[PDB]
Amino acid sequence: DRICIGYQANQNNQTVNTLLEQNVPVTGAQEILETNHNGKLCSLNGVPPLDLQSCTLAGWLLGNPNCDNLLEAEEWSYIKINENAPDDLCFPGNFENLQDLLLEMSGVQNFTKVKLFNPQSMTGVTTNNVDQTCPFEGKPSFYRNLNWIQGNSGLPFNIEIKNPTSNPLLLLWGIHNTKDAAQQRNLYGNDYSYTIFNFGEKSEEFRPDIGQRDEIKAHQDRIDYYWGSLPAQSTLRIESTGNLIAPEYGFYYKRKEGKGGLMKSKLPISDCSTKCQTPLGALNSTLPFQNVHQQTIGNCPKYVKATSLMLATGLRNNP
Amino acid sequence: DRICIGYQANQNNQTVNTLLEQNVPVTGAQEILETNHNGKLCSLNGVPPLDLQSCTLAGWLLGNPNCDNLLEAEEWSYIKINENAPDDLCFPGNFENLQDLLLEMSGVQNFTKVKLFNPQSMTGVTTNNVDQTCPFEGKPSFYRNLNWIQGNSGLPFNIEIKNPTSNPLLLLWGIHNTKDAAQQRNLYGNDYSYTIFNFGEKSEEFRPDIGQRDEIKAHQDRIDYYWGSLPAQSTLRIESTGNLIAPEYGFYYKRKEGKGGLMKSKLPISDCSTKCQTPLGALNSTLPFQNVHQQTIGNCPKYVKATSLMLATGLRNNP
Amino acid sequence: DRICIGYQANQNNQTVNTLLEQNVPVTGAQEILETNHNGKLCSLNGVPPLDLQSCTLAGWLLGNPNCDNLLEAEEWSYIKINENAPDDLCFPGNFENLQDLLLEMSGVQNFTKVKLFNPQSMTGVTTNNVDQTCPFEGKPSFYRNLNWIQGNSGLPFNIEIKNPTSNPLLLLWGIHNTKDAAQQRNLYGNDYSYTIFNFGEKSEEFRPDIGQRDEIKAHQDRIDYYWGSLPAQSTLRIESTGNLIAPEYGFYYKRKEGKGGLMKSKLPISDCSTKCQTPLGALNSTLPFQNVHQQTIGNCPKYVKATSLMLATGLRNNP
Amino acid sequence: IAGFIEGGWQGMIDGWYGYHHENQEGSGYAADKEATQKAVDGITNKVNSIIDKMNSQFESNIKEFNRLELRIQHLSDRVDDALLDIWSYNTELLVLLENERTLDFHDANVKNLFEKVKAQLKDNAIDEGNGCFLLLHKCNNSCMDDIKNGTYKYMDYREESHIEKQKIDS
Amino acid sequence: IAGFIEGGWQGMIDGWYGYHHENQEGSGYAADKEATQKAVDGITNKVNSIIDKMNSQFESNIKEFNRLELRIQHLSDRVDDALLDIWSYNTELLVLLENERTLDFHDANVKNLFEKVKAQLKDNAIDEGNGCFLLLHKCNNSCMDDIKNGTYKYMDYREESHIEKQKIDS
Amino acid sequence: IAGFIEGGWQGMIDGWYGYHHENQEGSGYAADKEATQKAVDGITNKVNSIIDKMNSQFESNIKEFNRLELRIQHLSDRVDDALLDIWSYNTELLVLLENERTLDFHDANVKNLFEKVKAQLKDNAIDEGNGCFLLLHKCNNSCMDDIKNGTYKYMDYREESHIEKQKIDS
Ligand SMILES: *[C@@H]1O[C@H](CO[C@@H]2O[C@@H](C)[C@@H](O)[C@@H](O)[C@@H]2O)[C@@H](O)[C@H](O)[C@H]1NC(C)=O
Ligand SMILES: *[C@@H]1O[C@H](CO[C@@H]2O[C@@H](C)[C@@H](O)[C@@H](O)[C@@H]2O)[C@@H](O)[C@H](O)[C@H]1NC(C)=O
Ligand SMILES: *[C@@H]1O[C@H](CO[C@@H]2O[C@@H](C)[C@@H](O)[C@@H](O)[C@@H]2O)[C@@H](O)[C@H](O)[C@H]1NC(C)=O
Repeated sequence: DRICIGYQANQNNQTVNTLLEQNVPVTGAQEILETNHNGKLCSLNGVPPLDLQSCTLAGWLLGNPNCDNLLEAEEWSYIKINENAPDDLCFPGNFENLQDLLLEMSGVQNFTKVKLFNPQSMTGVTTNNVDQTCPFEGKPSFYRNLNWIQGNSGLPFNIEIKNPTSNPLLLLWGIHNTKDAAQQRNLYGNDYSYTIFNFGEKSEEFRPDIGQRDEIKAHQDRIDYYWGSLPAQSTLRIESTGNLIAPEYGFYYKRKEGKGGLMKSKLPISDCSTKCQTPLGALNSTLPFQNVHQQTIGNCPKYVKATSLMLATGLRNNP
Repeated sequence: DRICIGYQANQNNQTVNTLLEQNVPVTGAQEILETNHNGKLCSLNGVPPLDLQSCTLAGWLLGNPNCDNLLEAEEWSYIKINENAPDDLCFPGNFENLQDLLLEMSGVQNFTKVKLFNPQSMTGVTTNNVDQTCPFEGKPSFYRNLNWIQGNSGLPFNIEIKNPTSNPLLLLWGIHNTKDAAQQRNLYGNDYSYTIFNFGEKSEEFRPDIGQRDEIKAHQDRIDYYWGSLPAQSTLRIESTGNLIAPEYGFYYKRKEGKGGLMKSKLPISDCSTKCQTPLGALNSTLPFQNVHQQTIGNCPKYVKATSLMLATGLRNNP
Repeated sequence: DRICIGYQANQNNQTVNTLLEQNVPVTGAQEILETNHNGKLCSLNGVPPLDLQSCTLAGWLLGNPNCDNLLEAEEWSYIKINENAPDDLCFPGNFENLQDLLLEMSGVQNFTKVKLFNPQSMTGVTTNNVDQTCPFEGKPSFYRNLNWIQGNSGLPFNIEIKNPTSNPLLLLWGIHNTKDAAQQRNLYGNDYSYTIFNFGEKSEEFRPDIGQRDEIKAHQDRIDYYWGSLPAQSTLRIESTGNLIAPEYGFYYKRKEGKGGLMKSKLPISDCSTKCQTPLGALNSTLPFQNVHQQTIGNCPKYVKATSLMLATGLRNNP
Repeated sequence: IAGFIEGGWQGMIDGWYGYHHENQEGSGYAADKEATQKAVDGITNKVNSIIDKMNSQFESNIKEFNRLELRIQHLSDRVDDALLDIWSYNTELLVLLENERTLDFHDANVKNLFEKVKAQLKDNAIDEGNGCFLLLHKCNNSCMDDIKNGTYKYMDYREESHIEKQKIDS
Repeated sequence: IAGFIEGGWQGMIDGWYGYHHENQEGSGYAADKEATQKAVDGITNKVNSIIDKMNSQFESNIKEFNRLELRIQHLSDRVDDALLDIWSYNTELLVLLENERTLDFHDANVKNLFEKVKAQLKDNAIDEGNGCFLLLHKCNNSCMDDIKNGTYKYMDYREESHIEKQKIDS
Repeated sequence: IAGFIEGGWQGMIDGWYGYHHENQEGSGYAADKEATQKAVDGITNKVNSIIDKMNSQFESNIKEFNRLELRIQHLSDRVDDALLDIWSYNTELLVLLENERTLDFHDANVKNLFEKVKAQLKDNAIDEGNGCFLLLHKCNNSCMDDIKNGTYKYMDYREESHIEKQKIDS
């Protein structure tokens, strides 16, 4: 007559590592490292990404005639970035401070186009000037959101824009860099011009950079494209005597602090939702670590270079 | 007749957490997380902060007529920042590179105002010109530390500044941006001017940005404000033919490496001293962690998001 | 008749620290903190550093006449930096964006000088102009890699550079900043000039900054030195009507991602090789921590401020 | 046949720790429910703490278009490596250490069973030293059950046991 | 009445670990000063190491005025989160683990007392298995004191004890 | 003369854990090869894991020429301190904790030897409580060797031992 004290052993084939031994068989264990995605770009806590498809972000905001599609996305949780999107700047030129503009627009909340002035209030000037290089419907046109102003005979003109909101106001405009003095006098009626932005006491004077560039799309002149954000309850006063392509429409917006982001991904947008997103797909992030991708957006398990992390829960499985 | 082996139990109501159990009662334990401030802005290892009260840092250094108060703070361990301080730039304009200037002046050691040249040595020019927009005592004046030079009839003039010290020399100056050519010729006797800073071989050419801004404080012209630091045993040579508001006084200084900082706080300066300072107050930093504030200055416990961290020291308190 | 159970004790004098005790004697232990260098600057995984000796990096790339020595280092794993190297810019001026250029050239793989155009193809202009301030052999000369172009009578001239490679192309050039209008008309035949770089649609217009600086090396004019990298399969078109010191030779290169670096060290280059390099010397980096230097290049043990870290391996040595 | 000293039992399928008994009426395995359940609560607590306590901040990362600004590039790249080294090394060792403890925990738990039983039997049984006890008296099912319930009475079998001891001695 | 197995004693107010004794002259608690003191030195060392070893660098932080430069903003903000995650998670688990060990340390210490006593008494006492010993001989204060000093003499009470054993057997 | 309880032995020079024996033919030390070897494999594993698992990223650092851009300077300087605090504090405590465990490991290993021997001898020997056993029968070299091999036979010395017990009792 005997009685013995013993413990469970089992058919389980999992092994684990410890300080003192390698690959010790156990009756049970738990993976604490997430190692698979879902291969889709998803909305993020139910807020979807911005999908510009064939347009650039700059093209879209300027109001390129080819971007006249996606609906007024009132909000977005991050931006799907396209590296080669055909529809960008129709009139050739430079865009000043794109990277900061992308960071500003990376995740935003209320986003509404707004009119900033009437060109048909203006006197002794021509407005809505047009070019072949930005065509609407076979007919020459221009950016939806900018107004090209000309023919002021070297005389000054003005525009007050206001932001009456408790939220910022995004502005885009351009300076026309003419090909020689001959064209400078033709359009604006002088050899040289100036444009001044007044933000109360602060000021900026833009002058055009005259001279002939390479011919591109039949043009040897260029436009330099600018953006700025105008703060809550705030006014700017612009005076120019030429070369200003003025800001007709802007956008009220609100940025979220832990701000969205920028994703370069081959994958297409999906109906699905997640808390954590990578260029490779989305993650079940209830686990504390992951080895899928270093570049993530959201609430994410930490990235580690392990191939797995088994926590023992059971007992040494020696039958 | 018996003898038993046993252990202490107690009236202590502290509990602690462990890997295997939640809230286990113990006979004694220790908080290792600091969780309270003192609600004051203090000096830091006995070196006090810089308190500009109603002046801006720019206003102060330029020598605004309204800043003519705080004593020559020979040193400071960080800066109390005011967001709306009335006394800033009296003559309207732009300040170039404020954020770097704040970082430079964030914690400094020996700080002495020094004269850089005599205006009354100069010939064929008027000096000490004055304006209503920077008034002394109802009478019009100008910045204490800058000298406005005019009336040179388009002819060049010069200024060597020297730093003979083994420590840096802080410089402030301005360029007058005139409202039109008419005023350009009135003051400086030409259509256009140039000002050149020579630091041995290196050089900088400033030209004014002519044109009319918004009228502010009765002015449609502006000044652009600049700063620079001149290194030990070093010389600059300035030549200008106009539009230079010159640097008359500067400051020798020495920056501390683990440099002070910038504090936005509502609290007022206090007589008290500490090793660690936050916008919420100061910290008894003999503990290794704290949960008061993420933004600290000095020798500080690490910030964690725990509500407390109890180390058990005693025994399981099961009576 | 007895039998006892016991353990080893020993003559070993090492002690170790633990949670519960200080300096407990043990029969054996292991240092896991590396604490000595080899006092030499070494090549890094068999790729040596760049050693410019008496030249500056700028001097070298421009093709200063005094740098005409080191062989075409086809590659290097990092740069030994000299703080006072005499041979830098022979014609006095400014170098624009040095820190980014140093970062770009910090570790590179295939590095071959390449010709970008023929000056003797050009018409109605003089090329290869020369100065005393950049002497070859007592006779006046100019930078090897730049060509100074003059005497165009205010008429425009052109240069296409191509990068036909699948790797970047490094470019250096200069803009001549003339001392007054008199010299402007003498050299280039006009009061004012322009130079335009066209990178497809993108463009840059350089204009010279006229006026007299301090006289240095018999000169009151200056040159501003520029660099740029031209991407794979890419073209720039340059048009200028003056003041361009043009780019005659460039360099194909390939940057390594975990890029080399910049080392300030007093030590001289050595034949030796290592995986981890510091300003103090190289490290046997098979250990996980080191306390030699915070600033390292390569595959390095982590820096900690401990004086040693003894792991116990043996037993409590109580005889 | 043998106890924990020689390994674990395929046969016991209703818990972690328990007994194997041998008598005239037969034999069988029985898990000690109380001691098993206590260990399960604890291990679950450990695992849940290691998982649930990782509640991380909203991050977002940038893979840019940028031989444009560099100094920030390089700083961002150095920071990503630094973080990577930290989490990889620490959490590798964390798993190694925590696993060690878990296994020790189970060993400690099993020995406790043995010690609790041994203390009841004293010299009414012979410690075979392999995790089994040879009883010096006959043991029916109620006897065995008393040991498993911790209610075995030392006095009540003392006399039958002492005779058997002296028989061994002769 | 009962020993460590059933819990700790309200009554013992002069230290961590000790004894409760029962005889004809009376009863009382007595802390084992040497074993208590040794544990206190050690726990203090642990706590002090966890506190004193945090000797941190002079830092300073920036809450700026700045939709001006951004790329650096965003990098600074990502870095603050990263650090926060590191310290929060690691130091949470640190406290959890260190607390576990401390409690094990105290359990190990108490069992050692019991084992040290048991080894002196051998079969002159009966291990009741609840942390108490029933002595098989009469034990005056000097007897009890000898056990607490570790100087109890096995031989000197052997004979009185053996008779009592055989009485149990009858 | 005395066992592990009073400390370790200068004399034993061929391993970590072992025995000291005393009989008529003489005396001597002998390391338990199997138990030593097992512990060595394990400690080597621990040390190697702590060393080999640190496989770090290609880094590089900058000590610049730079009262030029500052905001990045300051950020880079704050980051270097942050990393420094992390590694210094964590790895200090890591060494402290790991050292603690190593020593416990060795203590646990030695007690196991004692427990394994004790379980073979039972009442054929008297636990002196200092890590030595006093045998109640005469023990030649083959007897001693059987204990060290774990093959000592309890039954075969039972009778000689029991007489000696009752002699003690008289
Ligand atoms: C801005 O938007 C917040 C969220 O709006 C809701 O979700 C988005 C995606 C839309 O579907 C919208 O129509 C929903 O109402 C609002 O909570 C908030 O009111 C808005 N704030 C302002 C100032 O417009
Ligand atoms: C600069 O200042 C250092 C500290 O000065 C002392 O403390 C400050 C707050 C003042 O009260 C001052 O009068 C004290 O002497 C000096 O150690 C050092 O001499 C000074 N160095 C130079 C180059 O001026
Ligand atoms: C560039 O260089 C790579 C490495 O080249 C080898 O090592 C260097 C240090 C030289 O000694 C060189 O002559 C050796 O071949 C090559 O693997 C690779 O072919 C090269 N790639 C290109 C595109 O040129």
